[PDB]
Amino acid sequence: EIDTILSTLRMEADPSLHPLFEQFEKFYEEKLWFQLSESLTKFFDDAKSTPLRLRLYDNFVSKFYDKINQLSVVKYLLASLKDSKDFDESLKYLDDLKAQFQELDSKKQRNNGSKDHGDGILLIDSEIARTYLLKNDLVKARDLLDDLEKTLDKKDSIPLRITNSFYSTNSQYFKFKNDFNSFYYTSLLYLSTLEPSTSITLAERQQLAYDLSISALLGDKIYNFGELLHHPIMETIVNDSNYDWLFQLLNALTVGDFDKFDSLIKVQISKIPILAQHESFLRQKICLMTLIETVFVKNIRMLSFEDISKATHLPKDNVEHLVMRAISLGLLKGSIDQVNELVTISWVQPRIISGDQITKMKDRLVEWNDQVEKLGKKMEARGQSIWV
Amino acid sequence: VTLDITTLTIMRILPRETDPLVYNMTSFEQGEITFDGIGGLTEQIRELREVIELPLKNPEIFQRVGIKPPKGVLLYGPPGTGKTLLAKAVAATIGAN
Amino acid sequence: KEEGKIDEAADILCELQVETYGSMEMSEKIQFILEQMELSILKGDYSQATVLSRKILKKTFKNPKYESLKLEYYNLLVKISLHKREYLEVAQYLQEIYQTDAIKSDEAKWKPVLSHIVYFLVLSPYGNLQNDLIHKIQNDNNLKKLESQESLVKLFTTNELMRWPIVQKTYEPVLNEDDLAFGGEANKHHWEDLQKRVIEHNLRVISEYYSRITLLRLNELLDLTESQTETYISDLVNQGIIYAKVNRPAKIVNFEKPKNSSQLLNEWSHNVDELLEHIETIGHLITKEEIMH
Amino acid sequence: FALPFEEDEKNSDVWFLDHNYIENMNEMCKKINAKEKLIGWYHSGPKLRAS
Amino acid sequence: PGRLDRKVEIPLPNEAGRLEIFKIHTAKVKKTGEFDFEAAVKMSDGFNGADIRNCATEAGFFAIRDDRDHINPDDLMKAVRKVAEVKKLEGTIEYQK
Amino acid sequence: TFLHLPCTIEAEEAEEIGVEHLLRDVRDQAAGGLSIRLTNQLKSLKGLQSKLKDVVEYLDKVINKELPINHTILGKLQDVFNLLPNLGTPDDDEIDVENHDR
Ligand SMILES: Nc1ncnc2c1ncn2[C@@H]1O[C@H](COP(=O)(O)OP(=O)(O)O)[C@@H](O)[C@H]1O
Ligand SMILES: [Mg+2]
Repeated sequence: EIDTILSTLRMEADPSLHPLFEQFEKFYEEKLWFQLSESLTKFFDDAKSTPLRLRLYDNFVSKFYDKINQLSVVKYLLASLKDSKDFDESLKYLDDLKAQFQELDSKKQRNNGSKDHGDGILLIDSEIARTYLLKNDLVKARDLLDDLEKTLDKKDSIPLRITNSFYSTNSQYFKFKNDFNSFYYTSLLYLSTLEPSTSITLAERQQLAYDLSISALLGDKIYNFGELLHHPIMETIVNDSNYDWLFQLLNALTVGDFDKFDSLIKVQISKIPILAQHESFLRQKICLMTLIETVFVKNIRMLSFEDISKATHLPKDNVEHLVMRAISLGLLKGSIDQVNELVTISWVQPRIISGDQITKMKDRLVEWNDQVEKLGKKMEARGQSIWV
Repeated sequence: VTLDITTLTIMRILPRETDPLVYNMTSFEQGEITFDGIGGLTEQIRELREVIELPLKNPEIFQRVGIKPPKGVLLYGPPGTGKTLLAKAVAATIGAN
Repeated sequence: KEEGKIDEAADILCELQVETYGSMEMSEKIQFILEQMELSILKGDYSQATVLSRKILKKTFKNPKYESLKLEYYNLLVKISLHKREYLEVAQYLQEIYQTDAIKSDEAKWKPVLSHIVYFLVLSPYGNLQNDLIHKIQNDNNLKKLESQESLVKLFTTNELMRWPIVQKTYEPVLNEDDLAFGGEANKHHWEDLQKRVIEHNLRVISEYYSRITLLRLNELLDLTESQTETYISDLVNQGIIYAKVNRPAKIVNFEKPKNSSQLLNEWSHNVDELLEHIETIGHLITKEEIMH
Repeated sequence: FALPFEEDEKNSDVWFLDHNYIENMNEMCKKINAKEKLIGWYHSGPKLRAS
Repeated sequence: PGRLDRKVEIPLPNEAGRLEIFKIHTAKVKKTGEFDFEAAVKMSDGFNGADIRNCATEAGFFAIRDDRDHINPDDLMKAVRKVAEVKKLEGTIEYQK
Repeated sequence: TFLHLPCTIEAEEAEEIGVEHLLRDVRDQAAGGLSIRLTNQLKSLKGLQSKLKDVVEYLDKVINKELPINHTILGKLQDVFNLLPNLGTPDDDEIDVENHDR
């Protein structure tokens, strides 16, 4: 019955994969499908070049799929149909899988009397949306994704798996469109909803890390460069050639530093043609961030244009243009005076976290803590008719 | 309005109670009657258009001259004339409510 | 119409059949009215033509039956407002065509009308309500299916500085292709009115962003000379779009307002309250992270 | 109104909440005022525990 | 002045105005074919359109006496002689102000 | 995690009468004369003093003990600094004209 299914795939398979097959016979026979759910999940890590896995999953889709969590049917299948680069085939199989879950659920909600099976339907819509994105039918996925969004907001008891599939899919949509800002924030939402459970690979970490860094550089309102640095994802891979510069570019922006930043930018024109037409953008961007850092870090809030001029290595004419661009973008609110030659800022959007920024805030409260304490004695003492 | 008998405070709106008679006629259109469907009062339909129909389409000409656009028509004549029927025929042309 | 007696002939049709009818059909009647309006366009009496439009009701074109005459009704009106260089009115008339289902539904047919709408909204002067109307089109997704139109419009929707010589050079070959807003012969001289709007935009943006500026700086910002700068500000004070004080020896121009003692300390009233508000919120968030973490 | 409740501070993954009592109290409380329905639970403090 | 400014007088339907009024009414009720309208108008001289509506009813009464659901030409002749006496006696040629 | 909702406390006019007269004190929910309003200024300032201290301390314990970072706290407290008044500005000069008037 299953005997043919497992025996054929052995020959096709690498020898080092032979035991796995035999372990699938074994936990069928024990009638213990707890260990089976783990074994299938494991299979695609060791065999992601070969779609031996997809053919294997077919048998188990139609057998246990209420006698195993449905969460686990979505986890092993996703690796198989994502990396399938025949996407007609992907759509067709997923739609038939959805029809089986819609029949099943009506009797089984009262029959088990402990389990749910409506959870599974949402996730299939997410996989269906991903297949459309790769296929390059970006609009078809997005309107599927919007209807799915509605359902999710009206539930509050939904698994942590559901949110993880939905945000991943939404990120891929903004990466096709190349909306840098939109990508950055929705990929941050994937990172949060990450599960210790297998629903990631080793490949995916390194590739989100590349795409995040690139988006960040080219955002129009990002200043979450320090937030990325401190994050695990980008921390571990800096020792490879691709992610070496990529780290040092991200680092030179965080710190406002021009000597390291400009030296990197020369290399990347030749190296990467993506960053050979954003050359103008990246130089305006470092200067823009530094501008907010210099006035703010001081306890005087109003600052002459001259000091900015040597700092952003630009003359006075561009200083005013930098300042104007920020206000437009809704990053600062304030005034420009070329009469008094002053920039007087009065609203700031949140700064990067760093220990030393913390230190400068903590020292700044000290100054005015003294005044409250000394005044609190004067007023108390004074008054002889406080309740007389 | 509707107000408590416990604290004499207006709690909530009471939308105004429609008076049935005038309300029935606002709701549905009383039209059309045809111009050549009325016989012998045919002149008197036209004469109404000059008073009402002209300044309604364009207040714009009356405003050029500066003389006020003219309104107020008293309908009279022995009963059964069908002047209430003519009220409908005038406003049937304009499609007026 | 072939003949020179188009003057004479224009007049015949308009006198007689302007008067009402009591036994003629509306379909037949409208068709002559458009004709009468077209002839009033050809003569150069647009004062005639504006009356003829409203002597047929706007409410007899909102049926599917007179959906064909809806396209015509709004086509002839455009031209009447277009000659009297009144651009606010042209834009609305064209948005009725766009919303017409035949134009909206077909891919090709929507393109010529939508480019017209954009052109006239941008040549309209920036009102209060103007911002909302250009930001409707902005929200449209069929704005996104042209790229000439896309780049052009976004510049003025958003508050941002964009120099007159960059517009003059770049957008001359792009927009002279489409006729009757920049490539007509009567509308060639609407490139002069492109210049007035960009710089007028430039002055409104600058009003927010500066509060005092020298006149010498401002000549670079608009790229206009000293004489031109002072003059174009002074008219804006008469149309009541800004308040500025303009110093005639080429000194300084201040786009800011005379204030009162009271008003300025109202902002301090708010900064102090909001600062305090933060100290209250902060106080219970600290305790929360203290116990739990 | 009070609910029956216990806690053991050794392991806070241990506590006693009565399942009978809530239903019975809700039924009674719908009679006295029409205002009354369960909209949360109070804690007696003194702090916000992660428990 | 400024409330009513124009006065439109409504008179009676004329000798060929009275003619049209018959036509609307006959259609409105049931009939078996009638054509006597050229004579009936002379009999009905000086009638309001209210009394032309009453006459059709009058013929309607005569017919249901012969046990017919459709108005005969013969009834319409009978109807108009009856209405006519009654019209003069309770007669009104009056104008209201 | 748990989102603070601020509180001010309220009662219907049914309950409130019994509260006002049962109370047999000065009340922090009502006030009398000028004398009580001098009290209020001392009490209101004392609350600021204590509350500021908690903020500094929290900043200390983040860089010493090394409790995890919160950009909710640090972000809100970033705003406080730009909202901050300073001295020597034309604004303070407008306060002094009003102090002479009053
Ligand atoms: N011109 C007419 N054409 C057809 N029916 C008419 C005409 N004039 C009068 N009538 C009839 O007389 C009836 C009564 O007229 P109505 O409008 O109620 O009148 P009034 O206010 O003058 O009493 C009408 O409903 C209609 O049947
Ligand atoms: Mg009447």
